[PDB]
Amino acid sequence: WRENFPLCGRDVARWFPGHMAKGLKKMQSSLKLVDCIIEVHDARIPLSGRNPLFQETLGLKPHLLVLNKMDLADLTEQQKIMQHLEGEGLKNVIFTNCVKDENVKQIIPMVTELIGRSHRYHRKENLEYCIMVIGVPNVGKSSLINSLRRQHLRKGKATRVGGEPGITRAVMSKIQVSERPLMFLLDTPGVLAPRIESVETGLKLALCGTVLDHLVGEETMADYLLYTLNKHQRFGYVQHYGLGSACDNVERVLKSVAVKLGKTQKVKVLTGTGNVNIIQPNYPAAARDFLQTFRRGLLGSVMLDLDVLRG
RNA sequence: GCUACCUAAGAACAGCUAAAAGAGCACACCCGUCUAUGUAGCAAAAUAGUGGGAAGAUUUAUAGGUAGAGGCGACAAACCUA
RNA sequence: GCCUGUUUACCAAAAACAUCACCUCUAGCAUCACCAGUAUUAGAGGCACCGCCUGCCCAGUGACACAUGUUUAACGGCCGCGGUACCCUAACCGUGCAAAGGUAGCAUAAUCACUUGUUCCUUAAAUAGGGACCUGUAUGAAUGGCACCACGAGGGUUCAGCUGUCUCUUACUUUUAACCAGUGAAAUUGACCUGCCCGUGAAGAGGCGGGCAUAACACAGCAAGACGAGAAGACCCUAUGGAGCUUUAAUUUAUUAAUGCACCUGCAUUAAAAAUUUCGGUUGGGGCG
RNA sequence: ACCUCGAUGUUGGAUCAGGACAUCCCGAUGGUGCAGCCGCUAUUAAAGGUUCGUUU
Ligand SMILES: *P(=O)(O)OC[C@H]1O[C@H](n2cnc3c(=O)[nH]c(N)nc32)[C@@H](OC)[C@@H]1OP(=O)(O)OC[C@H]1O[C@@H](n2ccc(=O)[nH]c2=O)[C@H](O)[C@@H]1O
Ligand SMILES: Nc1nc2c(ncn2[C@@H]2O[C@@H](COP(=O)(O)OP(=O)(O)CP(=O)(O)O)[C@@H](O)[C@@H]2O)c(=O)[nH]1
Ligand SMILES: Nc1nc2c(ncn2[C@@H]2O[C@H](COP(=O)(O)OP(=O)(O)CP(=O)(O)O)[C@@H](O)[C@@H]2O)c(=O)[nH]1
Ligand SMILES: [Mg+2]
Ligand SMILES: [Mg+2]
Ligand SMILES: [Mg+2]
Ligand SMILES: [Mg+2]
Ligand SMILES: [Mg+2]
Repeated sequence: WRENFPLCGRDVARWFPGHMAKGLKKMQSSLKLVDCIIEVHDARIPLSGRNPLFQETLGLKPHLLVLNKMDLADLTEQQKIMQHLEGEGLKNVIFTNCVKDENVKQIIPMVTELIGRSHRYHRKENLEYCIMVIGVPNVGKSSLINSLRRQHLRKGKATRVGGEPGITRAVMSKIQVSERPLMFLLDTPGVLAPRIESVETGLKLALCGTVLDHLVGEETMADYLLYTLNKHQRFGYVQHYGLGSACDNVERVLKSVAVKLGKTQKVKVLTGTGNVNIIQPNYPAAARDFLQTFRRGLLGSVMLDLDVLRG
């Protein structure tokens, strides 16, 4: 740990493919079949960047927030997470975990009276509550369909689940979720943003895996773990990957893990005499494997919002 | 007499790494992933390269068996003389 | 998707089918499959190796009720210190002192008498109970979901190299080519002495109208037109034209399987297997009359 | 529902582009709330030109 991040004109990365451009006009074509809107985010990013569009555009149905990924999260400061959301205007938040289905039972109260607290306009006679989940990629929207299908319908899996952003393609059909009070979920492709706030807020959202690692950079994401595992005093990468004691240079930490994993690469280096090939430790493969252990949870439960928690 | 499966009694499977592996590399063999040529063609489905398997749920010679309201089928509602 | 395998000979090799393992169903048995077998077997299937946990459709009173824990109980070694002994070897006395203790009530698995159920009489409404008696009151289950260790001519993504893929093509060689010689097809083809522009027209003209152009013929290229050639468009519709398949469509039960007034045979009932025949007209995309 | 169901093949792309001008640039002018620079608009002009990538 030396100081903060020298971004030095890093510039925001931007990924807006045909998923979110086409999805938005198929999401906005279907607000007559929606009784509630579910916001699903990472618990690593509750406050800093949620979404530019989704907050103020969608106001007709009331909001409920589902901050998923609570197993890789420390909630000693749960009291003030509510504080920044209460001051925003966001009232109810349900933190969920989706391997033991922890606190996933508790939402099934908290949707039923919420539609009852408000008006329904057209669907005054319908007993079937068709509700919609929307959000940025890779946060827990498709697993929320399958966890809620598991513990209430006791039926099974209805949506493809496996960790890489963008392998669900478009707006699919309805999915039965429960028999006790009836409720249908609509699955959406993850609309992230046309523009992503600032540069620092861009990397906080890019770190959880919601964007491909190519447009941002594997070693660019690699140094930002060293910002958040050394300045937070959460030195939790030194019992799995303990190199000598602890380091803050991205050059040194990608060195020693490549020895421990046995990584080799053959790179055309460009010296002044000509093009020669030198065998090097595989710095992208070291930047890959250092990022996967972060997402598995074998590096420590971290908050990414300590920079905005200061004050 | 093709083909699908079966019966009878037969045959084939180098070298290499490993040891009793429906193991790995790889011939002979079997199959046909991709490309190109070919499209009245060499061929009513082939050639050249690249590929999958190649001691096994393998491949194959010979003789027999099941026949159409049927046979046979590791279901492609495939195959039963184009 | 577990894997090796398997499949549409001739447009699909796959994520499909198969696969151990697991689960459900049927069968207590001989001489022609199963099988010269016998429930750890055989058949019919489902799912896909192994791995992980979710509680249960015995209705009552009251008592049985476990360590673990709680209901709650005494005394002394090494050594330290103050003294009395005294060349010394070092002693003696008076003390301080850790752990060590597990009677025994009690939420609390062990298993059962009791309006409690059967049956039968009064009302001839159930007056609302009298009885007669007693039901070893059969082990209290057993099904869904998750899950990457390898593997893959599977579907995506990526690091690095690499190379005419590309920027931007070039050179050469062979085949082809063109020409000379020999042999010699095929689709195609109303007749054509077969131009361009604008207009026209069955709505896109070589042929019609008004202009324009125009000696005649070979050879090599080109692919804009001849709605170019090949195959009575696979999409849409029609036919009281077919066929495959499925049923809770109609008509049937001869046929097999059961019983009826040992098998056979003759008439009935309930099923299984099927057989035969059709699927009006008017809006078809409807946001589902 | 007019031509074609005795076959008029389906978007973009590659290649080659022919044309219109209702002009995006270059050229020539009128007006400006046109100081200069940038512009805005109109007239005139089709000779020439109109890039390379990321994303299924
Ligand atoms: P990649 O090379 O990006 O894929 C190319 C795509 O071509 C498609 N396509 C061919 N012909 C089409 C057509 O007549 N009409 C459409 N709408 N698309 C056509 C196309 O879609 C089928 C391809 O990409 P994908 O299949 O991956 O889907 C993206 C596709 O979605 C459409 N879209 C995106 C965003 C938005 O705001 N509106 C849209 O309509 C685009 O067509 C886009 O290509
Ligand atoms: N180590 C670990 N992994 C988890 C945990 N929970 C979820 N995962 C992982 O994340 C899951 C993937 O989530 P998924 O909904 O498929 O994300 P996605 O990549 O955006 C897929 P799609 O594009 O279809 O929406 C699984 O791959 C895997 O179980 C956890 O508690 N621990
Ligand atoms: N560690 C952990 N991760 C979880 C848990 N639950 C959900 N996740 C994660 O949530 C992520 C999935 O988000 P996802 O539902 O796929 O977002 P999406 O919008 O559908 C992606 P797309 O853009 O394609 O639409 C995954 O990285 C992973 O499953 C959990 O209990 N633990
Ligand atoms: Mg099938
Ligand atoms: Mg009639
Ligand atoms: Mg009608
Ligand atoms: Mg037609
Ligand atoms: Mg014709």
